[PDB]
Amino acid sequence: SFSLLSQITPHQRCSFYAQVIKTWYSDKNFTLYVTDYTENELFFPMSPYTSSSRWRGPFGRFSIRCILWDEHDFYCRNYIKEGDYVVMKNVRTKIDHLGYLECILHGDSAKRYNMSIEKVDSEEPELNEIKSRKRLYV
DNA sequence: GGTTACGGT
Repeated sequence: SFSLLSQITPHQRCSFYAQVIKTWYSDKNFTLYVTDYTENELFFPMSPYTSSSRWRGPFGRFSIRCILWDEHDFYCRNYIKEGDYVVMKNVRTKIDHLGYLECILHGDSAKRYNMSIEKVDSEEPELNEIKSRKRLYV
């Protein structure tokens, strides 16, 4: 089933709709920061006071970092863009060394876990709640 | 498999 981001907990498999806020590519992986405009106590409290950040919101504990490895990296790195909506299915969660939630997509060549990430056209009704909540923070 | 809310590649 699908969860809101406020509902996810560490060390589980989950699926959710979200909007991509930030992407970062490296030679090791591809990173997404995603939000569905619901709060989670385990998310990093994003500060509006940072000098010179390119982040424009949401602020506080409203976004989660996703680390994409292997085929997930190679597929998304020149495809998923900031602002895109995505549906992420059967991804894994963890807690990092500092105690924050993170989402991980490990390579799965064996096709054991049926993981996926795909773009969702902005017009899809599955995104209505994300859009209605975003209005609260603009 | 990586480190820390940036950097803006």
